[PDB]
Amino acid sequence: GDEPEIIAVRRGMFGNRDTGDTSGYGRLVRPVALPGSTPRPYGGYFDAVMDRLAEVLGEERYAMSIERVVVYRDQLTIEVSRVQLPAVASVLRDDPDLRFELCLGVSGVHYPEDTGRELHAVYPLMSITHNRRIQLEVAAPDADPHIPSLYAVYPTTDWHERETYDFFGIIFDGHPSLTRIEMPDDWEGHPQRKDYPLGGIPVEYHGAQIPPPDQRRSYS
Amino acid sequence: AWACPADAIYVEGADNTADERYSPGERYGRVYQINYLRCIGCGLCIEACPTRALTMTTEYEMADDNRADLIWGKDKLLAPLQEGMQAPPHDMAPGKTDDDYYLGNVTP
Amino acid sequence: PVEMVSLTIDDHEISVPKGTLLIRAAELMGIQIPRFCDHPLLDPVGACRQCLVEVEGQRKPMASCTTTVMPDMVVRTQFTSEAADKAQRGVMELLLINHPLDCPICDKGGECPLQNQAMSNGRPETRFEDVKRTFPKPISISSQVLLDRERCVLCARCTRFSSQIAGDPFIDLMERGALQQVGIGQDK
Amino acid sequence: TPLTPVLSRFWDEPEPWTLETYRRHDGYQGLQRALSMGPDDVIAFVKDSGLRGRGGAGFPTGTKWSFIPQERGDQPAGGPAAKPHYLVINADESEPGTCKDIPLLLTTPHFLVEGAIIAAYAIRARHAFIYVRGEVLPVLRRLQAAVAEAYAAGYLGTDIMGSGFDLDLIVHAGAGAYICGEETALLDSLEGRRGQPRLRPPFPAVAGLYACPTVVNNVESIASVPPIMVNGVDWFRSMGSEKSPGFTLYSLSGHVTRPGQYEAPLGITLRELLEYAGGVRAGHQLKFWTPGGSSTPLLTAEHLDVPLDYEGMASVGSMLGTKALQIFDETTCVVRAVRRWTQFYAHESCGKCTPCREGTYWLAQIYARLENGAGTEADIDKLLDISDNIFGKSFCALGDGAASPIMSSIKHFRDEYVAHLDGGCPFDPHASTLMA
Amino acid sequence: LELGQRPDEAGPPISGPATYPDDVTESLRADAEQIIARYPDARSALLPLLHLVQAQDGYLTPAGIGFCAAQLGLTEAEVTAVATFYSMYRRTPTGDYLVGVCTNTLCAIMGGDAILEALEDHLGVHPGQTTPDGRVTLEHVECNAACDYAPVVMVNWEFYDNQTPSSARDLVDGLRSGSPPPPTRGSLCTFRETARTLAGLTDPNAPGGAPGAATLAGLRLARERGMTAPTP
Ligand SMILES: Cc1cc2nc3c(=O)[nH]c(=O)nc-3n(C[C@H](O)[C@H](O)[C@H](O)COP(=O)(O)O)c2cc1C
Ligand code: SF4
Ligand code: SF4
Ligand code: SF4
Ligand code: SF4
Ligand code: FES
Ligand code: FES
Ligand SMILES: [Zn+2]
Repeated sequence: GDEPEIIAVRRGMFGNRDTGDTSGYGRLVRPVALPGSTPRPYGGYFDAVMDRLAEVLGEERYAMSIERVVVYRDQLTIEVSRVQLPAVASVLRDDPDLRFELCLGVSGVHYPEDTGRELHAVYPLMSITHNRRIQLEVAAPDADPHIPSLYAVYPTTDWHERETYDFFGIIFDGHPSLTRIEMPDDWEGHPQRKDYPLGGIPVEYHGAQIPPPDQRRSYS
Repeated sequence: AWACPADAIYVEGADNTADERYSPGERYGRVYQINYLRCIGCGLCIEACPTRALTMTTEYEMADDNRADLIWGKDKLLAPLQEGMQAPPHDMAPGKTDDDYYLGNVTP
Repeated sequence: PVEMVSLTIDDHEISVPKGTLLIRAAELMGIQIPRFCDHPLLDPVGACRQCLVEVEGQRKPMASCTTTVMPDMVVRTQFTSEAADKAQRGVMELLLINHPLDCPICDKGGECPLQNQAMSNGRPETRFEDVKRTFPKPISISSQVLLDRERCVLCARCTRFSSQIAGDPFIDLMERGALQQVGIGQDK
Repeated sequence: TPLTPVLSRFWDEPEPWTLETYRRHDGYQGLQRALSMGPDDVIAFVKDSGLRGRGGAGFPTGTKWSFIPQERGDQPAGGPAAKPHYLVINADESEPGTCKDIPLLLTTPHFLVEGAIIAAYAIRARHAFIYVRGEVLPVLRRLQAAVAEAYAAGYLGTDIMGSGFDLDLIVHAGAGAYICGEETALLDSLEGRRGQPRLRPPFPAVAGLYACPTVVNNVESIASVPPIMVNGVDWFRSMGSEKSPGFTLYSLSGHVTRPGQYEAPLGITLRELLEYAGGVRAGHQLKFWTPGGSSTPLLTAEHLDVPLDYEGMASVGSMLGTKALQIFDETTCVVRAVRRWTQFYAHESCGKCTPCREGTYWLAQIYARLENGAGTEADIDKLLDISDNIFGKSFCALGDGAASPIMSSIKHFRDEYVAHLDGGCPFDPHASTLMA
Repeated sequence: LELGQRPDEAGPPISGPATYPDDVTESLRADAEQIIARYPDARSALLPLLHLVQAQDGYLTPAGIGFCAAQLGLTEAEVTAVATFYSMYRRTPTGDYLVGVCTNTLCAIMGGDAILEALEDHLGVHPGQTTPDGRVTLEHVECNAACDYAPVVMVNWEFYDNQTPSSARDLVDGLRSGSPPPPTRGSLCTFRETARTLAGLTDPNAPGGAPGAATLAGLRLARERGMTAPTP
């Protein structure tokens, strides 16, 4: 794809998920789109980093692996295609010009409205040698939440792949042991998924109680 | 209560009927409870309050053996009645209105 | 077959059924034009003047809530026209000068289109150092409905509903000028 | 240019309003000429006449009449019948300064009656209405008497002069509302509703009175018709410019000796009119003036010799309006005059708009603070920005008319506005009271 | 309950008698049928009807609003909305003579403000109020299309041109004490009679209405200088 990545479609003015407190304002339809591919002249060293990545990777392989490049707020995010993640990770880590020796972790985020790409894993990579920073974004469907584990390339991803599996169910296949790290192994569900309820209890008060914030109204 | 991140405040408003007025304007806080077992002392409540009705004193001693006893109602939270103050159920100051109270033009 | 007309809002082209109002087209496209008197289910009235947008070939800003789409119209809202933004913000200012400082006690607080649209399309601080219009509040127009005329923006949505949708015009815009106010007849 | 008494011609006679006197001066001959012509022929005759709206819009009346959709020889089916056509004469004259309609109706109402009959025949309107403001009760009585005389004389009703044309003319006495003088507010008041302007489109030409095709014309515009039906088109075109031909009433009022109604060709400069009037009040000079009513931008001595026609006033940046020509001399405080006009507009706004309603309220308060000495340097910039936010944004032209005095007075007298900031109005009001 | 506007609000809300007696309603029904007969749409008669009832009483009352609503099949709310919109529909007991000093910019600064102040000090009555005698109701009116006739003053909508504070004081004294001075450019009659006239139920033939000096000024100048129309 080439259009910006719509993650949610909000209907109605005032950011109201429900029908609307006032009649007549619920007809606005605004898709919430995360930024799409950036025009080629990336700012700063991002342009050099992508030039080197496209040089080390073959043109065919580069096209197959890099789904998108997003330069947002002077930060570079390579939407990498799944499956190819280990290859590009190895290239980034090992290549002298890229040399992103320090992978800082793996963060899971869930986009239940993003069809075919509900689960995203974010790999913040830093190159101390060149003092550079990038992020890799890998998308997996909710129905097939598998992603190639970067354990061979970045051992630090262990306990980050485990944590993101625990909180989102992303199956980092190839991981030495993808067991729950935060939740009990007996736990049911993956808490940080949006569909997973907050699980709070009403706050008690003399003569009343306040339900958890997830049950009550909101205007996100 | 809106701004409290811990839902530690429960407030319910009621009309300031002329027969029984507790605050200037047409609304007052009839029921006001702070669940101090949920309060985190963040202070967002006092930042939120548009009337300076809610402040945070330097008093801190608080503890009890019962969960319920730490749900402090309006009676415990209200500041003590000082000299020159009358009982809340009374009409506004003569020749004054809500705007005068908020502008600070009211005296005992 | 429904006839599709096409037009550009801001700089994005879109095709909508003929007879569509500019505000509706903007809604479908995702542009949030501030509006008070507009209502999709009420016949447009163009009263509040909040929904003004710049349309090429027109000296005046046009109320998008009353403007029918045209097959080659070029429309630029406050997002892409300084004139439209200035007009909308001036209208919001004029809308707020007489408004009461009642948000803490107003029932509509937190769910008030005026609050949200003043945040999104209004100035940050007042210039109105003068005296505000005032009415006795709240007066009862029925056993169920209280009316606080000071907060009224005279959008006529209540009256327009009670006339068009429900054939019960027992409330109407009384008086004239700054004194205009929704009201029941005398006691009926 | 010289004065051209045409409508004013009969005045100074004994009882000029009577139908006898009107007939004594070719009265209703123009109506006979019209009825000898075809309706579309009458419309074309008026279009060639170049007559333009005298109510302030300045729109060509001939084209306005032509916009009415008559069945021009085409009868696709016998039903549904075409909606009735209505001719509404805007006898409302409430714009400040404008006092031309009322003297005309009071003295020679049969001019307007004949013009209305001719116009109704032109647009084939079976019913016509004279909407006259209620605050001119003498004019109401005169107009009702004239209509009754026309009915008795056979000029109204059915088969006018055996021509087969039928017309019933109703004199509607509107209540007090300046805004009702505006199209679609005149119609709303006629329909027994609040006199608030309608949303356009649809226009009155297709969705006017009772949601039927309608024509709204100022009494001056209509009354000028009989003078041109006789004397031909070329006679009318012989006066004024090519783009603004004809004669018009100018309501010299204010600090001018011998104020009154001067009937002169369009384009006569204010200098000539003042010379005819004897100039400004003796011992004083021209400080400012309104070419049209208060709705039009103020003008000063610099424009004293600009032709009083639509083109010239547009060139100066003002509008010809209703030829109110309000005059004010040194003794007047522009801030005071503009404050009173702003108070008038606030009192006259129907309230539908947010711009007009709220902005006029705010401007009235600001001007009250200026005159009282509570003003501030920021008040002038406010006034300007508020007027900008009113002008062009309001629903009808009343908002623009309210803004116009403020903007023009600021542009011409920012010095006086600043001077008011010291301690309020420095001018002594008594100096401007005509020594009353 | 206490529905609707509070009685003490600005621009006094419609108030007074709630209903008319049977005879009053019968006479009003006759007059209203006569009025409605002359319009293609019944509601078009609402403004005259409001005048008609405002003639029955001295001002608009809930009784009159109800009568008009019943006649035109409207709700009292619609009739009230129409009524409160127009200024001539006074909302308080109006004296036999409505003296309105035109205080618009022109007439104001040309004397009108002075006239109004003088009348307020002479009668004591503030604008919009009525004299204790109930004969004069002082008010300030916007431009009345008599600008050339400076400091114009209306008496039941009859012109009094070129007034001055002394002249206006004399006029109001005459109105209050009896014999009313004749209008400069009209024929004076009681407020109720003018209200009936506005409804169109009064004989139009009335005396007065002479052109006056200002209306003639242009024609007189044309005579003096021989200026005339170009002729065919
Ligand atoms: C606020 C306002 C008030 C008006 N008042 C009058 C009026 O009193 N008399 C009049 O003839 N036109 C008045 N007009 C102009 C009307 O729109 C009029 O119907 C239109 O200009 C056509 O006039 P015409 O016959 O000269 O072409 C007013 C316009 C506005 C915006
Ligand atoms: S300090 Fe106040 S705002 Fe913060 S959690 Fe406690 S009650 Fe809520
Ligand atoms: S209606 Fe007025 S007072 Fe109430 S929430 Fe909205 S802006 Fe605040
Ligand atoms: S009361 Fe009626 S006119 Fe006023 S804001 Fe509410 S809906 Fe609009
Ligand atoms: S601009 Fe003024 S007079 Fe015209 S519709 Fe708006 S509020 Fe009414
Ligand atoms: S919403 Fe369009 S003018 Fe009010
Ligand atoms: S200003 Fe008084 S009649 Fe016009
Ligand atoms: Zn001054």
